[PDB]
Amino acid sequence: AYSGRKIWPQKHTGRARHGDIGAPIFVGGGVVFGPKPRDYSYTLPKKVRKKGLAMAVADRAREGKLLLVEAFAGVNGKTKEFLAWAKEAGLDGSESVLLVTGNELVRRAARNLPWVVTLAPEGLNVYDIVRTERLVMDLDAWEVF
Amino acid sequence: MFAIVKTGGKQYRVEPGLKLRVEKLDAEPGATVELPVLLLGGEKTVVGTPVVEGASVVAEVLGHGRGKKILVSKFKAKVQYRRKKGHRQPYTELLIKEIRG
Amino acid sequence: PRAKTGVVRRRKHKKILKLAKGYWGLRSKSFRKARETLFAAGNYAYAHRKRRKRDFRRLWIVRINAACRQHGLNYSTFIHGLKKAGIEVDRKNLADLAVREPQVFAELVERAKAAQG
Amino acid sequence: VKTYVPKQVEPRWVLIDAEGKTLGRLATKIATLLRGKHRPDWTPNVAMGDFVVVVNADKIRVTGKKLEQKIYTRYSGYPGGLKKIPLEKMLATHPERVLEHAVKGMLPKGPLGRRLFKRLKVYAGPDHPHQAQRPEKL
Amino acid sequence: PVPKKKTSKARRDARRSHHALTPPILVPCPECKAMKPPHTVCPECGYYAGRKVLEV
Amino acid sequence: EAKAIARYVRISPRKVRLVVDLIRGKSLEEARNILRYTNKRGAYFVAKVLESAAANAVNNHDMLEDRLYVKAAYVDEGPALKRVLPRARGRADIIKKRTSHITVILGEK
RNA sequence: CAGUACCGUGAGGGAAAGGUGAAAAGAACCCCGGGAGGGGAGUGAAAUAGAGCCUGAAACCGUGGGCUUACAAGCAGUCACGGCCCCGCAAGGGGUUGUGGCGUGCCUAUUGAAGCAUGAGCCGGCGACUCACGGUCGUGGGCGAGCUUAAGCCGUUGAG
RNA sequence: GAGUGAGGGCGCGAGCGAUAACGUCCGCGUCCGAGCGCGGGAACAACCGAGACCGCCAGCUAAGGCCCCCAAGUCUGGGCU
RNA sequence: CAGGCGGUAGGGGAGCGUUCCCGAUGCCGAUGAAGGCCGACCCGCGAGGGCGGCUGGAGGUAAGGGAAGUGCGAAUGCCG
Repeated sequence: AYSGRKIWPQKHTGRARHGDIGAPIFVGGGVVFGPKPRDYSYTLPKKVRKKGLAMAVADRAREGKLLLVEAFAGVNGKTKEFLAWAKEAGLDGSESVLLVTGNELVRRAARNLPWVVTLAPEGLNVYDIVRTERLVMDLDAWEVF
Repeated sequence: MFAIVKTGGKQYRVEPGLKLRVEKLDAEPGATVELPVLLLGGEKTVVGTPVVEGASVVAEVLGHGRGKKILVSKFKAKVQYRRKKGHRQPYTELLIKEIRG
Repeated sequence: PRAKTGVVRRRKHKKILKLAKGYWGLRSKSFRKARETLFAAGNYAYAHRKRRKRDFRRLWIVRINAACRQHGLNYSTFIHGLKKAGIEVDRKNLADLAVREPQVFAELVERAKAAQG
Repeated sequence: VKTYVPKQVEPRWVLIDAEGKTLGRLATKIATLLRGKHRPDWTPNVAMGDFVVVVNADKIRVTGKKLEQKIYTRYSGYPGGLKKIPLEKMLATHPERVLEHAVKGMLPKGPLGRRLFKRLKVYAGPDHPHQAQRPEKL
Repeated sequence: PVPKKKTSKARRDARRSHHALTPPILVPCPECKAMKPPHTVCPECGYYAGRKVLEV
Repeated sequence: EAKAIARYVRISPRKVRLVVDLIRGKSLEEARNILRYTNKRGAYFVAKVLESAAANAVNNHDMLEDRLYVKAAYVDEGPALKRVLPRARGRADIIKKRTSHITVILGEK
């Protein structure tokens, strides 16, 4: 931002061999490039997308997960409809659970999921499942062959 | 009447039932009874018989009573910017008790 | 990303205050001056934790000449007397028997030069 | 903690000197004994002392080769001139101050060397002006 | 002139112990109740030997 | 009990410093007399002060004239102001102005 | 309320300054009184909430308090013992010095320093090797004669 | 993956310089430097003796010490001064 | 148990505090968090960390690992 163009002499000056308004002191002037837009964007492929979710859930099965794959909860829309599928399925407040169903019906159904996930397409939210457990999938096909 | 001994380059003289410092050694806390070797004795009334040693056969006597205290120190030098700070020396302490010979 | 000082300087300059704040006036009112005087109250406090030993050492010894100057003889001399013959110690300090009842060490002084006949 | 400390020493008294005592040579001996050194009860912080007298303090065994051979070196010149006087004159002038010179020559230092000094009457009587204990020891 | 150094509140007050507060005297005057300083003129007792203030 | 004051001036506590270590000790009357006729600025100010404490001390706190000794005082600094003055090679001889903030107290004999 | 104060010949150069509370509800009244500034008292959870009003430290400023000083040689602190007023029933824990042994500081710079060879008015706060992409040699590692995909098309609150 | 060619002081050796210098230019050895943190040296990096963390109102001993200002015989002979 | 042990540069080992992440539709908190004056108890070898009182008046962040304008006596530095 084009600075005012230098200042006072040097040898003498107002006592201080220095005179470039680069502003090496003003709280908002000539500092250092810590940040910089590029927040370094690194990533990888399915080489691990698979292998990872495997050992985890597989171990989470050494604790018991569940898998249904495909079913009916009721009017695949209302909160407490699926509630009739919470106390009649078995699950309840503590272990925390996650589940994938690609039907937009379940989408505008699961709305706010206090205790669980609610998914649609193909993400990878092991994150919360790591600190949790219970699960269900959408066909052995969706997990990917 | 006094009495003296060394707990490893530390010479002390206790009346009947005193104590405060002397670093430390093992042997479980207050309830155990032990004793090492003496020099010649102590003064007052009528002592005065040291000679060659005497530290054989006989010996002194003292009880036990561990309280184990870590005692601070505070270390620091200072030369040309070399002021290596932050360093205490906990070390041991004993608050036991004594008796006779 | 936005990390800049704040209060941390005070922590690493406050000990400076307390651990000192009792010296002069200036060496106890400027973080640096105290800083430096801690270095002195340091090389000197450590130099006087180094001192006390090689100070009290002598204070006893000559007094031991004062036990023998009035009881007959002198220091160095009476020393050997014992050392060669039998037991060896009395610790240059324990001879504080000097103040607490005398005739005591009198008996033993004569014990020292005994090894000469 | 074998403290040892004398706790309230309380000084003594004495007398010394004769028309045949060796100036200086013996002075060293006063101080080492004036400090109360010979008193067991001792901690070089507790200023005690042996109240001293020194009668016959003139012509006192004039050492060896000192006559017209030893000079007095003190009193710094303020312009470019100082003070002097050697044996044959000073020795026989202000006799007290005369022997006290070889003494004042060395001495200790600090407020302690002072209080201690005070007790040191000198002249050539004998007989000291405040009779309080005279146990002379040669 | 022009020295290099700070200051010590030490000698500061040690040269002004002398400054001190020196009080201005107070003299007599019967009548009402005056106690007016050196040759003053006020209504407090007024005086009794002039022509300046009230004497009722 | 007997509460006076001294605040919002434009001059130095050192001018009054004397007007402190002189009044403390003697009673209400002793000082009132003295300082009143010990001119040199200070005097014509510490006056209205002995009166402000006087009005209320015997208004709300209930006390009396001759029983209210001069306990002691208090003397410290306060705010400033910016001003400048001409001088030298077009220089700038510059400063502020030191004001006063200090306390006074009496009590029950 | 700044591209405003201000400076500049011009060109232009260019500023500090956020904050009561939940609600001003913002002091009525009487006493000192020049208007000022004060005090009770009141609205008020709080006026050490009150108008250079949040909480408010540091350089600095003494009222009042305790330890201390006029025989005196001092990078000044230290430690030895000892003394005097504070808490701990106690054993001892303080403060601070009395004598005395101890006492050449520091940040640079450098065969070479304590340092009348530099700089440091003093405190607060702000202050300087990250990052991009690339290259190199190591590291936890997956797969492994195999081992990785650039920008895009769909999908993505968000993920892929 | 770093530092480094401003090193010198001392000693023997040695060219140099007027066996003139806390100098030069070296080989070497060593100490500092980097060991201004011991100790002697009166006080003082480079001389002799000494290589570093505790606590110590502990003991031997090397340099170097035994009248004072601070400590260990004003020892012992013998002579010389 | 032998061992080692000043150590400017330097190059190795750990750790220490300190601001934004997720754990935060988790948990302490007006029976005080942040700030701060005091401490002469508890641990760190230290880096620091705790804990308790008091002032103080709305937010903070476990274990954990994830980022790092930070680790500030000064530079006749910059500002007040």
